[PDB]
Amino acid sequence: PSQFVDVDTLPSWGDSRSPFLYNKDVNGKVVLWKGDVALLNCTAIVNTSNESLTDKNPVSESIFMLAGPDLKEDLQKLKGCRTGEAKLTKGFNLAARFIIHTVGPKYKSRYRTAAESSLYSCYRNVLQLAKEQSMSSVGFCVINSAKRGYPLEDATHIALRTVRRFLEIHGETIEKVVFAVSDLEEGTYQKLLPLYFPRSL
Repeated sequence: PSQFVDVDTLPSWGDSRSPFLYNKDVNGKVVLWKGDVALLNCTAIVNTSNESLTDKNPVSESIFMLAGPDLKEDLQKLKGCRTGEAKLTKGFNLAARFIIHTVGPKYKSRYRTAAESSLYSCYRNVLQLAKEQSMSSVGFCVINSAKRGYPLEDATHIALRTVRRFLEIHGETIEKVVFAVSDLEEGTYQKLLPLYFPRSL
């Protein structure tokens, strides 16, 4: 039997007071899934890391384990990744063709505008890469790691708003965006999805 999670089997948000208008087409591309992003057969899955690409966190731990050691050669070639930027590697043993590696900000209240700008750039640059590579699906992890301390609800507004706006303009080439969540984040995503992706008219 297969060792991965098929994005085709996952129910879409379009199956289940905001400024955003109902948009059936965009809603059909969004998926909320509680599970380990590393299992997904999306074109690319997203790894969240530090500037040296050596961060130990639950997302990276699964991804590195499932990709295997051939990843380390690809990874050194990159020579880090700056806060807010995204970088492509092959997926090696992962079900996904690519990994997009990115680095969220270490959140500090005194740098709140900078943290917002950096997190926004993470999501924007992942999506930029996906468009550039003509990818049909992207599996997002929660880019804000618990250890970097971004307030979860604020972070989730940025994630959903950015994907909404990108899908409105550049959606046609993309079939699915999956927000892979753990129990920690699911409720907040469930809470906010209706605001960025209203279901009724």
